[PDB]
Amino acid sequence: DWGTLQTILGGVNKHSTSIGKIWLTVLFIFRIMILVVAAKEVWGDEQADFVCNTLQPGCKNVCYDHYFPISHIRLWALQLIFVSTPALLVAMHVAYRRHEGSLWWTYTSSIFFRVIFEAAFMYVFYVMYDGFSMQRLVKCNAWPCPNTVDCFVSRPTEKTVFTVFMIAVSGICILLNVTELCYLLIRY
Amino acid sequence: DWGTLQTILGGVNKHSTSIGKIWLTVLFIFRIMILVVAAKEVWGDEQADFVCNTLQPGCKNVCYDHYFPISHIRLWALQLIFVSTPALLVAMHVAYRRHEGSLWWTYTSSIFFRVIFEAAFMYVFYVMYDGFSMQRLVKCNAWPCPNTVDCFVSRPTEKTVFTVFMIAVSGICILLNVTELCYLLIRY
Amino acid sequence: DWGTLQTILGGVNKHSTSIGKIWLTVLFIFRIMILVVAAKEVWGDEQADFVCNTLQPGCKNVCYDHYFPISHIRLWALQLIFVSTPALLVAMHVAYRRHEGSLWWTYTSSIFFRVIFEAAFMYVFYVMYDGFSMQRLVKCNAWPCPNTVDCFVSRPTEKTVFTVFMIAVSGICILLNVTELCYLLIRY
Amino acid sequence: DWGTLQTILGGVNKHSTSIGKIWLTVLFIFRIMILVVAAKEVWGDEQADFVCNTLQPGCKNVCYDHYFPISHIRLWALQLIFVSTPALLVAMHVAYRRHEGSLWWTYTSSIFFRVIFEAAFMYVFYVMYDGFSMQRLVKCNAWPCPNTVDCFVSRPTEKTVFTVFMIAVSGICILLNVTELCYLLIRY
Amino acid sequence: DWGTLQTILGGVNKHSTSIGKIWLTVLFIFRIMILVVAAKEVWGDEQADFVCNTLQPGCKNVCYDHYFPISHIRLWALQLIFVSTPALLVAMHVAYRRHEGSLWWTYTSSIFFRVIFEAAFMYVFYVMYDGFSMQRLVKCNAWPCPNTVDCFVSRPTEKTVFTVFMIAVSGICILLNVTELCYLLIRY
Amino acid sequence: DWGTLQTILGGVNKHSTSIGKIWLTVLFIFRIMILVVAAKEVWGDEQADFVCNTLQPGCKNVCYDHYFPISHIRLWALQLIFVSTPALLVAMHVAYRRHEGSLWWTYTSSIFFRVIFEAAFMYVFYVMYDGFSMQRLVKCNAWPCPNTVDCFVSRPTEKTVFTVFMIAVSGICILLNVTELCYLLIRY
Repeated sequence: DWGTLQTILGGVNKHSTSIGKIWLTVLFIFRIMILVVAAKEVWGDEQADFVCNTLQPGCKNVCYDHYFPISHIRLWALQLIFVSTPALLVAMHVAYRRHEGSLWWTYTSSIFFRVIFEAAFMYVFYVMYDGFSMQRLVKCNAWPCPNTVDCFVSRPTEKTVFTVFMIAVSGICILLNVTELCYLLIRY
Repeated sequence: DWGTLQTILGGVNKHSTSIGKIWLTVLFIFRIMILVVAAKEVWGDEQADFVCNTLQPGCKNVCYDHYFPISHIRLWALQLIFVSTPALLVAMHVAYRRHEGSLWWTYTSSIFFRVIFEAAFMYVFYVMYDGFSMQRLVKCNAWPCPNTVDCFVSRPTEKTVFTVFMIAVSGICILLNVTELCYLLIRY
Repeated sequence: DWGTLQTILGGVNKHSTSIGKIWLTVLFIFRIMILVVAAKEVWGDEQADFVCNTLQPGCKNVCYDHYFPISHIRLWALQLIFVSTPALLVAMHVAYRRHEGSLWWTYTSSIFFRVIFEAAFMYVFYVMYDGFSMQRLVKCNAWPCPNTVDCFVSRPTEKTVFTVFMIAVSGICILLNVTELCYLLIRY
Repeated sequence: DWGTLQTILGGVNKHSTSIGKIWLTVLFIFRIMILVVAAKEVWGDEQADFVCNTLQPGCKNVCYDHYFPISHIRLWALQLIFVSTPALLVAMHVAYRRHEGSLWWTYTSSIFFRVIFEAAFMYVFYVMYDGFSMQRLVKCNAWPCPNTVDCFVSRPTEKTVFTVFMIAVSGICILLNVTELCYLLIRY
Repeated sequence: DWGTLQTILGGVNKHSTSIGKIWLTVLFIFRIMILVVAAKEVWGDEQADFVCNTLQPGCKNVCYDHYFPISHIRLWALQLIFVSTPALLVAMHVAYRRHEGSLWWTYTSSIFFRVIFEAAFMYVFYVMYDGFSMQRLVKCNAWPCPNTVDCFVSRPTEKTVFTVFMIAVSGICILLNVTELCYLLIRY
Repeated sequence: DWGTLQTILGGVNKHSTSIGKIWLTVLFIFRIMILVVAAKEVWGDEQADFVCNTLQPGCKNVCYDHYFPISHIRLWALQLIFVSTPALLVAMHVAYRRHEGSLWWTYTSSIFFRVIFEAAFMYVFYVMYDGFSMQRLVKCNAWPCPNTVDCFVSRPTEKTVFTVFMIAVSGICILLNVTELCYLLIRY
């Protein structure tokens, strides 16, 4: 929903650098549009259409929870909020400044927190789901499922396409932030 | 939804102290974003996907009600409203003041109510759910369920992750308020 | 939804008295937040999860209608609209005045209608549901149910918590209005 | 949704008469609030929870259509739009006037169309549903239902309460318009 | 949703003629209100409640598709967008003009496209659905349905009422545009 | 939702050329209206109403995923975002310019990226779905479906109508951009 975000993005459109003015902000808007407009309804029936070949009551609940401890959309929602906080803090700091070394140290710290935040979430996506490709079939042997029970995921291919798309864009944002640090580092 | 909250948070952005200007407000916004964007849809199917291994009609309703007297999202919604009231009252009080001891006593009372409100809700979350970890299996023996009936919870792991996240952030907000009282106390 | 309610509450924030400026308005906002944010989704599955132990077609419809002639959320929605009308009328009356006895009589009449409106709805909640506690089991013998049929309510405990919360806040608003009348009565 | 209706109602708040300024506008807002906030979700499951005691395929569709040619909420939605048109036309006519007999004839014609529009819809509600009370049981013998089939309505009591409430308020609006005509008629 | 449409309709409220200022714009708003507020939820369960008397898998999908190649609400949505384009183009053309023969030719062409657009869609509604009345029973013999299968439509009467209402209003808009051409033609 | 898009489209309404001012912007708005108002609810039950003639658990999930790797609405959502980025970048570039060769090279590059972006997505729609016509019947032999299983698509005809409509409009936008390049090329 639009609401009044134009004031926020327009307000933070200033107080930036050569690449922070445009390139780092359009990509952040780019990820929000993908998550809200298209990606949010792909995971709508993640559990409703999760089908297991068994008659054991409660086996469906435990198997979905075992292989999906947290949904992909929830992780992406958390990642965007975390990376948007250092930018927000420095955005209102220059307003107080207009109301240099400490400001320079404040700015160079925000770009350092964004790199590790994106790297951490990108690392979580790999260890938790053993890769960026979602499989059609998952084998589940958790209690109370008898022996091993075959379960099938809903829309595995479409979720894979968005998973690769989100990771690739986040990797690009890391490169821009790294070049931003190098740009300021040489200037001293 | 954005609507016009920017005027509220922007309006209450002033009339604050060294840490109340930024740190105590971003965390309050942080909890709202988590509850609305991500956490609210995790508890969407709390009762729909609640499965019990029985054929007794009405046993599902009583067991879910017994182990979930009030949903976690409802408690968090109540907590945010209560803690936001003392800040709102003092926010409009300084507007009347611009329209010192009594103002100082008014301000130091708001930070005292927020500490006990957050402590009370944090205490309720512990006694009601015997900890911050949600179990996959719950054993239910309430009428009319015959003997003991096994029931299974929906998304126990994902709800645990958000439960720990909300508690940890609320604990941080307590520390900031405590330091705020100590900051004013030494000044006298 | 925010929309433009800030203009309404901000507009009616003026034209008030010592307690009408803040205390009587925050509680009115307090009840709206509880009803919309949390309480509205508790009654979402009031009839969907209503379970009766019978095979008679149509017995479920008649029993739910017999014990729930009108939902609690609908009654609270009606109550808020009725109590907000006398305040709205006097809010736009002073605008015409700025555009004393008659104004004083107009103001003292609004606080009189709000007391009886809240008392009436509070009385309806008692006679209709024989108390503020909702039971897990209801015994139904209306046609076409054969003999007496046991039916089970959805989320009886959680609805009880909000029922007590709404009644208690409404009782507090009665006391404030009563003191408002006494405050003006002594002044003459 | 609020959106920008405050400009519309605030704009049409002027250009009125002694009772058109307040009394005739608050009641019109009153009906909108009832229809949107509370009444619209009562008829949500009108057909989903419509249950017939038969095994004949397609008998449910024909019986619901026979006894409910048009839903109550749809009729109320049509009625509000029709009655709001004469007021809207004269609202923008005085703006052209500021940009007397013809204006007086224009104004007195709007109150004449509103009386017959409300009377017509009130008459339709009576002949179509043979009264303002909804029954729990309806007997249906339309093809392809064999012989007579018993069907049960969803929430008959709650729909009756709102049906009486809407009719009573509409009857009050007729009286105000009638007095408005008499008020101008004596003045000549 | 309101949003900012008041600026659009208010902006295009000017730059019109004797009947284009009011009559042709209120009817266009009239159709939008009917389609959004009331008519859009009537077709909500068009396929969910479509019932066929057969046990053949996939027969329900083919029969609904055969008799409903495109929903009525989708056709009305397309019609409103098409007819609103010539008005929009001339609305921004006069803004460039303020920034006569060509303008006169531009204006008289917009009213010519609106007549044929409404006539075309009105013709499509007739040939596709063989009239403006929807039947309760449809006989389907498409593959893989064996022989002829009886299927039943959801809410046939209510959809008929709105179908006649939309056609009648669109016919009125044709007459206004025709008189607009005749009004300018005699003037030369 | 309107929100504040009028400022965006109104803001980018300037800074354009003879055809970029109106023709290229109304078509872009045209596609958004079709996708949001009408086309988005056609694909609502794409998987819910997907029916296969088999008793093998999990065969429905794999067959829908095999023939629909990504939904048509998701592809259109991606296409609109990509084509809207070059226009957005040059829209804010002229604001910096007002705050010629490089500007001319910047403008002529945006129209070059839009041609290849639309051509690429149009090519994807052809190879992935072997044409712009959707079939009622799909034959599926992927594991674990035994032998070949017949499955039926929901609303194949209505989706075909919108598929042709979206492709045709996108083809028109390519022609306008091509003429835009030729218009500037001759001028040099």
